[PDB]
Amino acid sequence: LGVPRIKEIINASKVISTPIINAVLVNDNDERAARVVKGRVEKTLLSDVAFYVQDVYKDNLSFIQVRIDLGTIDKLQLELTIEDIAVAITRASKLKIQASDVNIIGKDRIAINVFPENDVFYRMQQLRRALPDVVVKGLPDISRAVINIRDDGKRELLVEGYGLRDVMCTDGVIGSRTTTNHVLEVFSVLGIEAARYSIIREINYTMSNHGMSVDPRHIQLLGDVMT
Amino acid sequence: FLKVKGLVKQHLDSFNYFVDTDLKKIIKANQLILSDVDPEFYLKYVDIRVGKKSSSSTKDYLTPPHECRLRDMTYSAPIYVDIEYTRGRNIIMHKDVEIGRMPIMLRSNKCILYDADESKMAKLNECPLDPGGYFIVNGTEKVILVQEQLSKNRIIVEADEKKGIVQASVTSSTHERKSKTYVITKNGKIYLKHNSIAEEIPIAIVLKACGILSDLEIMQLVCGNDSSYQDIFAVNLEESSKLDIYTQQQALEYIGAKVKTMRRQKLTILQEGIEAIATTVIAHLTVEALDFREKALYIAMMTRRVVMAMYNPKMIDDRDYVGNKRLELAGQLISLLFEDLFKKFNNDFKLSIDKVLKKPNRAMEYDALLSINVHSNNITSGLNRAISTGNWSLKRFKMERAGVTHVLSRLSYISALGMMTRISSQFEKSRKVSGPRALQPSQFGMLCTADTPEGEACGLVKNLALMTHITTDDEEEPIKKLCYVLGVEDITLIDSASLHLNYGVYLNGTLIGSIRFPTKFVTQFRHLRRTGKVSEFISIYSNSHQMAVHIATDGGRICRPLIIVSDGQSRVKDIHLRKLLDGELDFDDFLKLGLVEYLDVNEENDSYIALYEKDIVPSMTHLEIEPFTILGAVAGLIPYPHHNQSPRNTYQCAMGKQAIGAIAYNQFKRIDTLLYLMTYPQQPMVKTKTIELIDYDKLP
Amino acid sequence: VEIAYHKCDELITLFNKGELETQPGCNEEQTLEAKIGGLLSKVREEVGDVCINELDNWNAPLIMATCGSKGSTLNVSQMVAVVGQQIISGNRVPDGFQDRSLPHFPKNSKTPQSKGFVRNSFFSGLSPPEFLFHAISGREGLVDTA
Amino acid sequence: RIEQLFPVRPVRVRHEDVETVKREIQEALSEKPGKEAAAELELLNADHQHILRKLKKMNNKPERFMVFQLPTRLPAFERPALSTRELAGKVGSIRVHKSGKLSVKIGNVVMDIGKGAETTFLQDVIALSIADDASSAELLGRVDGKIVVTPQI
Amino acid sequence: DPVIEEFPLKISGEEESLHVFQYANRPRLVGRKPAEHPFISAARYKPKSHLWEIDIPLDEQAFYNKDKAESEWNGVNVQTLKGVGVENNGQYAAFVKDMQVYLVPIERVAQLKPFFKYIDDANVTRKQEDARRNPNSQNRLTGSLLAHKVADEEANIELTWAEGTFEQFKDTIVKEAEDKTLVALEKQEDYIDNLV
Amino acid sequence: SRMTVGKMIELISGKAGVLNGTLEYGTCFGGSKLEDMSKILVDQGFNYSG
Amino acid sequence: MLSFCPSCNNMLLITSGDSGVYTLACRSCPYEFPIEGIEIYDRKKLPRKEVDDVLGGGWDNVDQTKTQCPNYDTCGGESAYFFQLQIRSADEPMTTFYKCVNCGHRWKEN
RNA sequence: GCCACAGAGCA
DNA sequence: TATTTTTTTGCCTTCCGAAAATTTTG
DNA sequence: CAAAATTTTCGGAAGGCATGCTCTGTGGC
Ligand SMILES: [Zn+2]
Ligand SMILES: [Zn+2]
Repeated sequence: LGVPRIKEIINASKVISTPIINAVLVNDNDERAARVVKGRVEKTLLSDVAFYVQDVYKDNLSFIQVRIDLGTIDKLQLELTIEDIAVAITRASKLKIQASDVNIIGKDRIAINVFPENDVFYRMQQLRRALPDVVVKGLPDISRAVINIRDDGKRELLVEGYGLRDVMCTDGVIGSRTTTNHVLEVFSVLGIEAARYSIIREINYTMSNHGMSVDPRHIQLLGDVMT
Repeated sequence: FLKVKGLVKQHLDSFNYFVDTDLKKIIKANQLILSDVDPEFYLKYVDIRVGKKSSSSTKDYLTPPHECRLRDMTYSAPIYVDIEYTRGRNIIMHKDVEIGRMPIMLRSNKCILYDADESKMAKLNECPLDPGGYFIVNGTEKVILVQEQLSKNRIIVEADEKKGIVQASVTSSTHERKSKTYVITKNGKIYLKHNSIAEEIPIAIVLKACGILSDLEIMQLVCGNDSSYQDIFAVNLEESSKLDIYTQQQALEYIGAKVKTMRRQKLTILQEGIEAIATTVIAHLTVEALDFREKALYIAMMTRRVVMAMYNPKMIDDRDYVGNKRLELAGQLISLLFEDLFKKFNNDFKLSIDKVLKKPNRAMEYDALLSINVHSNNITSGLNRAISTGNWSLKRFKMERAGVTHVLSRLSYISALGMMTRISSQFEKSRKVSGPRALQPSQFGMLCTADTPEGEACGLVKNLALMTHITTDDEEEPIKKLCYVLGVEDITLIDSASLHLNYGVYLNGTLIGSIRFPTKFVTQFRHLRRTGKVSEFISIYSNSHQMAVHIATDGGRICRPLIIVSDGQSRVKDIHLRKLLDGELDFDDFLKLGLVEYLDVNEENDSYIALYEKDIVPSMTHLEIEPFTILGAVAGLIPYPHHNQSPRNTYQCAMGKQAIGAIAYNQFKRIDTLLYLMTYPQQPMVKTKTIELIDYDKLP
Repeated sequence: VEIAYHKCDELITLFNKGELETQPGCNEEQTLEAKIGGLLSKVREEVGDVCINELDNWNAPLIMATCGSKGSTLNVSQMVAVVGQQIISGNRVPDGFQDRSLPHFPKNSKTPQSKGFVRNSFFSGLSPPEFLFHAISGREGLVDTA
Repeated sequence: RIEQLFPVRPVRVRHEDVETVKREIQEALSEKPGKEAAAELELLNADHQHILRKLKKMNNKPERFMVFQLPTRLPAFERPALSTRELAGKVGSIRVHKSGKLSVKIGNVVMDIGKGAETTFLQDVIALSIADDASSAELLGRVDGKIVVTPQI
Repeated sequence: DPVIEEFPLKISGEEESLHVFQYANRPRLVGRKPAEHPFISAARYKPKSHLWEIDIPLDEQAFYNKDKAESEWNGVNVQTLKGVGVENNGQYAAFVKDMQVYLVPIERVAQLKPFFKYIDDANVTRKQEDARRNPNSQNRLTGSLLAHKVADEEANIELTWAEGTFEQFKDTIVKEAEDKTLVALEKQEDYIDNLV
Repeated sequence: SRMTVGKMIELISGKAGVLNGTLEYGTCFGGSKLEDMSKILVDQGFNYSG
Repeated sequence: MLSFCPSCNNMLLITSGDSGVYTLACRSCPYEFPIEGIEIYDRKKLPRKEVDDVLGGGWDNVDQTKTQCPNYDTCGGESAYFFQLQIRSADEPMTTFYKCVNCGHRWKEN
């Protein structure tokens, strides 16, 4: 807040420091429902769901074997299955992998085969290093999510990230009451009048936190001139 | 302490060390001039002196400083050098050869005002209360301000969280050569970059060009037994396989294929790579044989620090830490300037000699000294302008500093006293908060907590404390032999696998070896320091996080005396104090008996200092001599400053230098460009000990 | 101040043992810092409130604070009673040295007097570590103004 | 014997236990037959016992060597003064006390003794004779451990 | 504080020129027992450059890869270790005879590390055969360059490797050391006065 | 608003020093205590608070 | 894979070769390790931290129901604890959680 | 006189 | 002539191969 | 259908920019 906030509002800053999306939950009086909804928006890396990742070489075949934990999935209540992790691994474009290579062994094992003078070993090591950093669930731009219990006792899910549309499209979140302090995100999702309201509200909040007592008509003029 | 070490005498000590000792080192760096025309010709400098002929019994006559002030002259003493040169068919040596004039600093050992009584000062029209420490150039009195720099010959690790990259930089500084080397992280990979090398070299290749030829040894040096460090560093081992570099010669080829260094002699690419590894990658570490163990270990521990920084960002080095910073005084800066001036003089002299010897008629060597004078003034002016203009532009070292020297302020006695002991910060464009402008807790007792101006220079320029000492360089080879005799394993006979299983020893930032018992080694070294077998300014401190013991010997370190506490009792008793007050037992002999000792910031880190004698617990290691040392000379004028607010103390540190009052005892014999004097000055009722120690009550 | 110090020491030894429960959005270090700051702010406010109600009428700082001409209740509470916690960059005093703020405190010390609590009033005079911490806060204010 | 030709796997310890395992590793790198001040005293006593045992176990066994690290300037001995390379004959003693500690007395000065760094690599002592007729390099044995003799202060 | 037993410490062998090798690759202990010593075939030593080169024949029956060696490395079957002898002061190699500790000064310590001269030979042969198909006063070297040049120009000295000679060395060291007995000069404080 | 109690202590110390005839000390973390100067002022017939 | 050659302590790389079978080959010295019939694997055990059971404690003092657990082949328990929860939009049915009292294996129906 | 440099004043 | 250091930090758009993706031919 | 031309995306380098006024002194062509 303060002068840096005014600076990053009055210019069309694509990336701001600490953006917050304040989702209003449909079930606002249940810790279990709130944390289940958090499990839908908070990103969960493959490192958080897998017991181990290993490189296995055989007589003529080489593959990455990943063994995941269904117990942690059930304890955190992620609506996630094995094929979800398979398609999430396939969708990773930086990994350079395809659905023809990913195979399911048992109920917990995922095998990623690598096929071909020494490129097989380099690709194998690169894939092993980059695999436990893929996102199998959650939004790709959300850093973290916290359930906040307000003074009224109702619970709001406030997150750090840039996916307003994906948060307000997520089940369990009322999309008609979800707001963001970032203004170009609101402009991209909702339109130009919502961006104007976001400018006015954010500038007014920044001024009122320091108690400077600026008349809101000047803020409205600035918001209209910007948009 | 202020009778011997003082608060102004850092400038005096630095200038005395430069004139008496450092000039000989600069001469020995560049002693030989050889003509390309004639192989037999050589001219060598074997000794250098300032203001004193070897034949003369006494110092030569110099104009008094007041006469130089009035006549707009320069207060200087001639530079005499002993030159042995080949003439004709025989070598002839000439003493007392004048090659310039060094502008001497007032009240140094080369000055007329040295250890002179008040009657002599009245005869020479100089005030006895003048602090000294300035140069009279063209009548203007100029002061070389102290400079903050990052610590030389040390590894500084920094990280950019918003950019994701980390880097360990070393600023190698030696009288032979100066350079800067970086070990950076890009794309999860570790590279080594230098100004001479055109492109970044992978760390496995540069480690293979040194004595190491196996990847397991590289991993054991960089990582050791930690699985996380191995997982982070295993990427760089594959680059030696990808580029098909597997021998020392191949790595030297790869390094020397992309070096931008241009040399007089044509060099083989393998030889060029050897030269780049030996004398360009790390300048302060040089090799004279086929062994590359010290260079390899230095680069390996740089990479280890980078890996530790990548594992967690909290293992980076604080750039604002006072222990990570060194103070350049007048002596070091004049040495660095005179190195460039003497190199230019030698090059011009060699060019003139080569020009004359191209003529075949001059069979005789024509007494080549007869041609010094046309170039000799090129030194003198090159000194004077560099103090007069204040611009320090040295293209050899890529230095473009501006504002080193300042005109000596004569608005008050305290203004002149306080402009000396000002420290100029390195980064003068930093507009961010909690950077160089923040008051670090590390400067407690080292730098003033209240003396800083308000405005665009707030927090950058700062002042020294009352009781501080700035270290001068000491010899490291006796300390190296003392390390070897005390039980430190040599670096050339230890395992690379078990290097990190025991504490390492670092002499001036260079890994000298490994020690089995670090605490006993530290205790024995401290005992030798307190007894007097080594210099009192050698700093020993053990860092458990790095698993190292560090021995600092070089200059530029800020120090502070403290009373030693052993077994929960202060080592200074009442008998010592009454002997000190009686007249004997001066501060040097407190140092010799081991009652007090000098601690720098890094040694203060491994210490537990008690402010008062009533607060001593038996875990204490040191006792404060006196607390108000944490306030400087100007901040000492403030009465009861601990009952005030800090901004008011800062504002009055600013406004004390603008007070109109008496200037000096010869203020009516002086002709200055602007002088404000008070008709009826009075000393304050509410004094301070600092006022009495700096003699502010004599000239209020 | 003794009650606050004893409670802070209880939380410190609880954190050192490892059974200190965390805040909903914070880890152990952050919740310890938040709780210690809360107790120190509470004792500051309580000592100030005891101080202000005790000053007699025709007290010049009290009159000037009541008028609003110059000063406030906080400045009077600082001059007559505890100065309070020094806040640097939103936190307490950072560790300038290794795992501690000053060499005059033990290693890994998180006691209130070792991290920027000025117990003394401006009338009673500040101790050298409190002097340094107050200087840090004032220097930060001047740097921001500049 | 072919097991030595298996691929070498480096020793790996987790970061949380890298400081605790060192006590086990230092003992495991040798053949099996103030808090810091107390820990170093205990380690010094253990090293003294190990040095005494190793000195006893290498009595008259051929091809056995052990490296002393002595001060580079030994105390002066008057000529039959003497250089640091010219010392010959008996120069001192290694003395064992009842507590188990060992002390090396050279001339008139007493020095402490330690086990030094632990080496995992192989060391062998080579005698070199450079002659025009026949130059021979001879193997005398291998080095079993190091001990360091340090002046006490 | 009283001493229960003392062991005499003697110094001998001022002309032995004793060297100590350090195999950076060969481990000392395998499992729990000392490892078998490698078999040394050839030894080379440049005197003034102190470059030690030791050839060890590696097993060809198991894990050899005949094809690559016979194709691009001229069928190499020996691994060579190269090192440089560093003058280390204060090092003595000791043995025990009748519970008496005999010391012999160690001249240099060599860090023998793997050398791949066949790779360099193949590379320089390839460069020559690719450059000769279609091509397209000066002794100012000082320091490391001069050392490298004089090491490259230097002719290696072939040494006759031998084993089982510890008996004669022990006999001459004990014979030289046992006769003489030296008595002390310096005081305890005088040693702490200079180079403790 | 500026909280310069040191100025007040300086005034009292100067008053007591002039009346007693000795220059006073305002050294940091010490100096002349306020109680002694108040006692001097009381003994000289002035108010203890200046 | 992090393995080093025993002959020279240099990094071992896996080569396909002419035969098409992978070998641990060393590119410095003539050394190979065949792996036919031998499975070489390097395991990176990822750190597992403690997670709170987000549904735990919600089956205490609640009504029971007669619903067969999905693992009918292993057991035939019928009585199971059940409760309701809203984790979706208000216009779609409230979801139902069930825990078998004999075999565990908690499941959500709809 | 032109040009940079250096310091200083007020929030 | 040719050894050879940095001395603020953050943000922003335009350009431009390189690479990924998609369309388009044969 | 797979080669091949075409379009879009995605990084890294390159310039541009960063409080107001005011007052002295010194140095160099
Ligand atoms: Zn190999
Ligand atoms: Zn069931």
